[PDB]
Amino acid sequence: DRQPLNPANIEARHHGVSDVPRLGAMDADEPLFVDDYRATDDEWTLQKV
Amino acid sequence: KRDEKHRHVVNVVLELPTEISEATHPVLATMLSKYTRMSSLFNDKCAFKLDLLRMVAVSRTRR
Amino acid sequence: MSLQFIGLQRRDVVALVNFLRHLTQKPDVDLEAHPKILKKCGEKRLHRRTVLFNELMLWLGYYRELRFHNPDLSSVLEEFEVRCVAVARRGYTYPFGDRGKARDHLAVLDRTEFDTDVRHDAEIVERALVSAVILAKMSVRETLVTAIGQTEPIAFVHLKDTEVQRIEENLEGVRRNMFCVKPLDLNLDRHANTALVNAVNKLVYTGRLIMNVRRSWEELERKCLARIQERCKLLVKELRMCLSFDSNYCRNILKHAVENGDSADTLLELLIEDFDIYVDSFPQS
Repeated sequence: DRQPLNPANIEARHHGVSDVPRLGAMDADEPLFVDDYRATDDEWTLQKV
Repeated sequence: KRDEKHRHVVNVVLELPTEISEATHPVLATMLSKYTRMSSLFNDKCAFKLDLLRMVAVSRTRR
Repeated sequence: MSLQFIGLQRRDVVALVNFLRHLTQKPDVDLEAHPKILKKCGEKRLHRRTVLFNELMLWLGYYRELRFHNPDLSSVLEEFEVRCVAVARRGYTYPFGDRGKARDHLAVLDRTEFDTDVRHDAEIVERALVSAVILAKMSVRETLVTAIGQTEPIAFVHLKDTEVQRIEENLEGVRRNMFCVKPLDLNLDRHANTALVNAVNKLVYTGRLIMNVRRSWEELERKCLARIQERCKLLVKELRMCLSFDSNYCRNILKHAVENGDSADTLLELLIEDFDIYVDSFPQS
């Protein structure tokens, strides 16, 4: 939105678990929801190419 | 009462038809307890609808 | 002490005594926060003179109890000083993008000292907190405000919104009851945060606590004094209708104006001591 994201603003998704508040949080800006996996360097290079 | 809350959520939030309800839908029966507790967000009905859909999906998922 | 009233059944007397006895054990220690206790004083069931006298007695006792339980400030100020020094040290160590403004903000943190009187704490902790917040925002290189005449607001850094509102609830509870201090189960130290950020968060929490306590006490004492003064003036106004010896004695007792806690204590003790002299002036039932 305006400021860099923080470990506080980056939240993890829950799959197979009821997650009504996140579904309401769709179209919101600050809380960024991530898949808990982080891309490796090789994957990053492959995506870039 | 709590049954009035259940009826309200099923008939206004989920807009569910009569032929399906807690007496016939076990996953809905489990989800109602959580859904009634969330007193806000009732304006955004699509969130509850989508959560019901994905709970049905995870329930039907089998290995 | 025989804090005593007129026109009350003994049950209401013991109710008021117990209310004062357990004042600190309850939330929202403000007197107007308890309309039941205040109404039990005598409204609409008794003559105006006696209900005014009962209200004045209750307010005097309440003020005395409040001044009795006013807490110790020393340890909190010492903790604030220690945390300010720690923040200053960590800031001096950190490799900021530019050392210029960091230098003078660290100097401001070093300059902080508490006075002997308690009325100056608010502004100095405000400036210390604003400099600490500016340093913390610089550390994580956020775009701090720079508008003309504007200043950086005080806020926690890199805490989750739920935890921020929990801490706000704790501070609000402190504002509701100065004497009780609810501890935080929430931990402000995070592995995901720089030590400077953690120190700034601790410092800002302590400063908020100090400001809340000071402001709450000041306004509560102001309200108590205003209520006592108004009740005394009205009761004096009412007593002038009669001219017996007892009424004149009560008026002379009420002659002393109360604007200090010590004068309030003297008035209360004098009023209790000579109760049997002037009691018959007030009608009852």
